[PDB]
Amino acid sequence: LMSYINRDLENLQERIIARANEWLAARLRQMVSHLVLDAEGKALNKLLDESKAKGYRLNVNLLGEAVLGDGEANNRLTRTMELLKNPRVDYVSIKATSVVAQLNPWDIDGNTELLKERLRPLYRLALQRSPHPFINLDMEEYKDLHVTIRLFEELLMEEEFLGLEAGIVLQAYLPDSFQALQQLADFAKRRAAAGGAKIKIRLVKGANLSMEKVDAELHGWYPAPYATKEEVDANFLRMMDYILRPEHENVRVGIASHNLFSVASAYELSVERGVETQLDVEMLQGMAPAQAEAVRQAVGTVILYTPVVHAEDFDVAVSYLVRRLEENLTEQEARFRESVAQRWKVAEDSRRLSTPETFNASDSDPALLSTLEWARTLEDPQPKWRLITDVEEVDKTVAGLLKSPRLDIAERTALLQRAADELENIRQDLLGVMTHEAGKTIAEADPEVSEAIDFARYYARCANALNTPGHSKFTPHNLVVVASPWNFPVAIPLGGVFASLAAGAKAILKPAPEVRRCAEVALTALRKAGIGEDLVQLMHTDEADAGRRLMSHPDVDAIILTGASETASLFRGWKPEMNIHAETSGKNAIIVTPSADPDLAVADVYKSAFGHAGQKCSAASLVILVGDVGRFTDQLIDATRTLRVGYGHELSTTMNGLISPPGEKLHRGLTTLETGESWLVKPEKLNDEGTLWSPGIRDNVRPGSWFHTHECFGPVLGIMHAESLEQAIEWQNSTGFGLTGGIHSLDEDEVELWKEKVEVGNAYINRGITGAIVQRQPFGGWKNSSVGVGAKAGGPNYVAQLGTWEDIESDVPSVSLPPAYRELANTEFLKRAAALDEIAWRTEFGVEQDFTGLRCESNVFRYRPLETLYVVGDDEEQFNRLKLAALRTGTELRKLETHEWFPPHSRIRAIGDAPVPTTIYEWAALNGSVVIDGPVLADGRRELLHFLKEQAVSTTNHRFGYI
Ligand SMILES: Cc1cc2nc3c(=O)[nH]c(=O)nc-3n(C[C@H](O)[C@H](O)[C@H](O)COP(=O)(O)OP(=O)(O)OC[C@H]3O[C@@H](n4cnc5c(N)ncnc54)[C@H](O)[C@@H]3O)c2cc1C
Repeated sequence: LMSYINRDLENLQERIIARANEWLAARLRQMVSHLVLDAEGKALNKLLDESKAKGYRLNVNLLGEAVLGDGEANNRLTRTMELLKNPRVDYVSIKATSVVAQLNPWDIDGNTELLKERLRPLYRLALQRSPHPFINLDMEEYKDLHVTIRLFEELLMEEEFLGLEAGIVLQAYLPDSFQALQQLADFAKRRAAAGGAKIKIRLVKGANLSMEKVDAELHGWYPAPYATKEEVDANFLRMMDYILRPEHENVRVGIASHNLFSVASAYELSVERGVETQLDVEMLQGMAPAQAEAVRQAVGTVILYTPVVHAEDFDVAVSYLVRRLEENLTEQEARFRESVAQRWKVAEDSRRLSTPETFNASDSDPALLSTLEWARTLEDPQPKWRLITDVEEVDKTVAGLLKSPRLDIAERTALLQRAADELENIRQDLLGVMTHEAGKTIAEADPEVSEAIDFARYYARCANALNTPGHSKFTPHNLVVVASPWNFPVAIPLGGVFASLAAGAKAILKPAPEVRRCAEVALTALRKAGIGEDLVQLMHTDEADAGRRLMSHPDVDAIILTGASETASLFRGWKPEMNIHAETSGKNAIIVTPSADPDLAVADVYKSAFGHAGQKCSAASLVILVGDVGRFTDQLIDATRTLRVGYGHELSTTMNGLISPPGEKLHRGLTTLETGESWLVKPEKLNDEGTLWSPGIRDNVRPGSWFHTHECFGPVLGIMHAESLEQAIEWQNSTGFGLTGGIHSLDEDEVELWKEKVEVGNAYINRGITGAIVQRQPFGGWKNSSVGVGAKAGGPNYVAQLGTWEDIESDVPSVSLPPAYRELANTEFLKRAAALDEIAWRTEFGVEQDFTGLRCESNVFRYRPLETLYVVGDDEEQFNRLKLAALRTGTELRKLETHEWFPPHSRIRAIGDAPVPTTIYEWAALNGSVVIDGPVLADGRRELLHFLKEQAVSTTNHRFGYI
């Protein structure tokens, strides 16, 4: 039972509506352009004099270049400090994210200390004048909420500042801002009791709804603001109601609204309750002058928002302002009546306290304080593990796994779903081991735990899709070996294990030696889930006889490998006929054309280059700029110098250390330049061991130079300067790799050309090229980035590789065929393959498929034609079956003999009854090609995969939220 509830608003309702009607009684870029003023020009001082004379005070707010680095952050602060030295200026307002760039959401304690350390000179400037001018802390995003309130309350209780009247914004569209108001109102009572001065809250409804909904939909969270504007109008009245009392004399209030009903309410409440000296009204300078003057005569104090800017930042600042001003009379009086009634009934908990039902597992939310609380208490688990060195133990363990009988699809599905539940329960144990043993930050390790959970649920669904009624039958492998790397030490090992189980096989997990405790901690979830030693076996083999015995073992049906392409050739050399599916790094670029948003491009380039210190198969190693990209390079430099280098287990780290000191390749990338190149930012070695390296940026990296064609797997980004988009696309395509790639451009024709011409498995448009989410962006590369037939992990065809398919007897439905195909189909078998190709093409291969259907991001799964297929053997009928497939995809068939050469990463189809000659297998193992040696299937749903390259195209759909 809450003593703040009352009926004053109900009683004043009609004098309020009369008041609003009374005040209302007495293209766009042109307007905002004439309202932004030079922070140093005379125009501003004239407007301060003229408005002071008319009885107004001005809220001076400094706009400018996006605050991506400490350089520009110092600019906003020092330049705001200069305005507070101007005696005509009464009121400045600034945001935490303008004072600290790249505000790390996981380090609230450190962010607070940094903000206080940086803002004290500014508040001192307000103490050196009497009367003291006013500093307001603005709020835009939900992540600003607790750090800013904490900044406000700690700073204003320091002895130095105890008597300074200062202010802070609450956004009423956040339900939990009602709780923030109550805590701030108590804080003001605690402060007054200590002899301190009042605080002031500026009440706003909220200007960031668009990006707040995007932030939610991307992560699988509820939006932080209310779902409807009625709730916002209601909470605006509730917060006003609560705070405009004599009980809270120490909290002055700025009502910031052009809604005359909202303002008339605060006016009438202040008069009825005798708290007129706590009510200022804050409005937009120049927007509604006739209204604001009516308001002034009633309320007294009216404070006009006045945007100012540094000269160069003018056109930049006008665009920021255009979005804010765009996105934000009897049916007006009725919507107000309703908000008066809902005032006390609207929610007050934070929408982020729980999560909507989504398919993808949702990440940890550092906007919740309960999240930041367990992030402080993470542990350093040290599970025991054993090294396998005896080949006879590999043999004993392998045969023991084969003896367990196959589980049926229901049992596998139940185990996988349980495995995903249990992984979630140890998310914090996984974070503990990943941030110590693997050296990852929380921001990098936490989505990886989500990926590991998603693999279990996704591949569970896929396993059911194997028995879908159709024209072929799947038979799983008995045993798959998963050889995993260290950079993603939970999701990649588990993803291969889950895929094997879903297919019907037993799995051996052999984890990379740097991250053996990661595998052990993850294994405890599988065990809790019911996945015992008869199903999955963890084998820490060496890389000598026992490891080789495991990878070459006659009873291992496939290896899933993530690592160096030299490792894939090594393994296959030991058994060239082996099934191997390998993801093997990439040399990935982001193209930035003059039509790009330079700031969004910089944020995506630097985050893609430097997450996990660049230790990603998908990392952005190259940025290729077309022509002149303006502020891009300066901002990229500022953002890169601002990354905090340190160990992953330190909350303040925003770029972690390396897994071990650089090898030859990476040390070269860090220390030495090639001809004509220069360091825009030169990497520095920051500790004796050589694991902590600051990031670097090479300029003038030329096509075919060493850094263009060698993945260093470290914190090094190279800039190439291209004369045209067409040339930049040539350069992006000639790295030897084809894993990830992105373009930044707001020009639709450039994007369409890029979507068609770029040769990468994972394409991204106007966003980062890392962070692939299961089913949203199925992950896998072309060219040297992949070994095998190559279905994408986290895509619908991956499980189906872990076995073999055969044609079955079935009745084909009636579907029409174009006559060119029927000319080729001169057999029972060939007619059956012609028809099934048509159906598969209609069902799957000819469709661009967005499985997740997000509003803010288009995520497309499509098939691209394989250009050339090599054919080994002689069999006219089967060769005609391949001509049918090639006529439909456009692929070129090339007949291939023994000892005839073929390029690296080729696909070679085996036809006929003869074995494939061994030399072809041996050569394929050296240059990473794949000999497809199963029977030729009539069912194109299976056979056509040999003629297609899977591809994910992910495109941002919104322009700062608008879609
Ligand atoms: C002087 C001044 C200072 C300001 N300072 C800030 C600041 O520091 N931080 C900040 O975030 N904004 C700030 N604002 C903007 C404020 O938050 C509003 O966006 C704006 O003033 C318009 O709202 P309203 O009360 O005029 O009119 P209205 O038409 O009454 O209110 C519009 C508001 O309703 C809300 N809304 C509309 N549709 C929906 C929906 N479908 N679901 C949920 N909510 C919805 C939005 O918050 C929207 O802004 C400031 C505004 C002024 C005038």
